[PDB]
Amino acid sequence: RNICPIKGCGKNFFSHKYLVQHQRVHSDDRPLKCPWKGCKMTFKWAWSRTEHIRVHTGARPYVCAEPDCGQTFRFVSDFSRHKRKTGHS
DNA sequence: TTCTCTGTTTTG
DNA sequence: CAAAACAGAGAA
Ligand SMILES: [Zn+2]
Ligand SMILES: [Zn+2]
Ligand SMILES: [Zn+2]
Repeated sequence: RNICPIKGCGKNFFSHKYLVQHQRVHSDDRPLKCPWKGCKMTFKWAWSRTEHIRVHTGARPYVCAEPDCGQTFRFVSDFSRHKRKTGHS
């Protein structure tokens, strides 16, 4: 059940197909590029590029819906943290 | 505190 | 199913 053979990893995964995608963690290729002009950042994961672009645009797309909370967040993990701490949503 | 990562879940 | 997103971890 999908064990990574690489030395000092040995993680096990929910699926074989992820086990293969996971291998990009053990290579130094960074195939994704930031589209913002001049920025040299590169990525391995598409979500990482997505969140990163918000650093350029300044957006805060995560908007707490709890009545009268009004807080907003740039990064998904920070919105998750707020939910977990407050019980909002 | 801001932000990148990544294993898993959700969406289409 | 593949793509998009989430949730939590945690580097800096
Ligand atoms: Zn591995
Ligand atoms: Zn960039
Ligand atoms: Zn809230």
